[PDB]
Formats: sequence, structure tokens, C-alpha cells
Amino acid sequence: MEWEMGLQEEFLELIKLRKKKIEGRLYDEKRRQIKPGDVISFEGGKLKVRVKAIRVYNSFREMLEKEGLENVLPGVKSIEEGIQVYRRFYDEEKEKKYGVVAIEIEPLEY
Repeated sequence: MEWEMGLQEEFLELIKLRKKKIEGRLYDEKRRQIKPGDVISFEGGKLKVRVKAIRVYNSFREMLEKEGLENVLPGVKSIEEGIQVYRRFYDEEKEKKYGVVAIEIEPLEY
């Protein structure tokens, strides 16, 4: 039971910053399989993270508003800007389909 992924180094560090914040991401198929009790290797083993718990919300707004914008998207200009990031990446239909699930990740690498 191991998950593997890849993302820009800059994005990796973000995860390290999410160790005290949170990480959003519309629930998907792969995510559905992702449960709080494993590890996710990024870029092979550049950034290792282990699911802590899964959550579900109404939308990014409620997530950034409830969970926290900066507690989800570090660097975001604003809540509105954040949603845009999720909109460009995540489709609105899919999102409206399920919603949003703040997957709490914690890199145990450092």
C-alpha cells in the first residue's frame, strides 16, 4: 500500500508547509483510494507524505474560509484567487459533482 506522485519542487516544499496547515483537492478516484494510513512518495522519493485524515466540505470557499486559505494554498493572493487556482486545475463540474475534500498531509521527511 504505497502511493506515488510527482510535482514541481516548489510545490513539494508547499507540502512541507502544509504540515502545519492543510491541503485541498477535490475528491477523485485515486483520492478515494487514498486513506489515512499510508505514505505518498513524490518524484520517486523527493517528498514523502503520510495521510493523516480525510475531510469533506461544501467547496473551496468553505474550505479556505473554514480550514483556511493560507492554511491550504500558501502564497495565494486571496480566497477568490485560490478558488481560481482550483478552478483552472480542477473542473467546476467535477467539483460541483462531489465537492471538496481537505486531505491533511504530513511529510515525515524533515
